[PDB]
Amino acid sequence: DLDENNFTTVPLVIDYVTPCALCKKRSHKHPHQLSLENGAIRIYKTGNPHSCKVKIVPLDGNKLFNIAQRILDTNSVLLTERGDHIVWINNSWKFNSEEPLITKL
Amino acid sequence: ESLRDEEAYSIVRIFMDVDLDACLDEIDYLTAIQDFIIEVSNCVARFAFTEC
Ligand SMILES: [Zn+2]
Repeated sequence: DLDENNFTTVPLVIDYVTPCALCKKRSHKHPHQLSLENGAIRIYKTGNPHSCKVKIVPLDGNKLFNIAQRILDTNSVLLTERGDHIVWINNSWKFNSEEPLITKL
Repeated sequence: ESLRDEEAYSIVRIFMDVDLDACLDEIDYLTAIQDFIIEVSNCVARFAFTEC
């Protein structure tokens, strides 16, 4: 239901089968709320805020860090027990201590 | 409140005084107090570990 312009406007209603990870309560009184401020999405409770805690989620950018995370999410680079990095290139798991292959990957 | 004796009952609790000449709303107050608690507890614990 949330899109680019309603994300700070509509409360968020959840199914309280499990306790809230923030307030340790079985079922909350009111739906939670989202807010945007200086590049961080803040989620809190509505009604009596002191009933629950507040959570901050940061989003800043860093194209290069995002690229690194996306590359890491494909499980193409792995670290072994001995400490060498193995990469998945051209249908093979390759490692080479003297010639690094992360840049090739 | 004060201390009647500084030679035997020097034992006290950890306490702080904060006064900010401004008004904050509920959400900013809550995030600020969370961060304050974390920072101050870490600083005091590090001092205790490294000196006491
Ligand atoms: Zn909660």
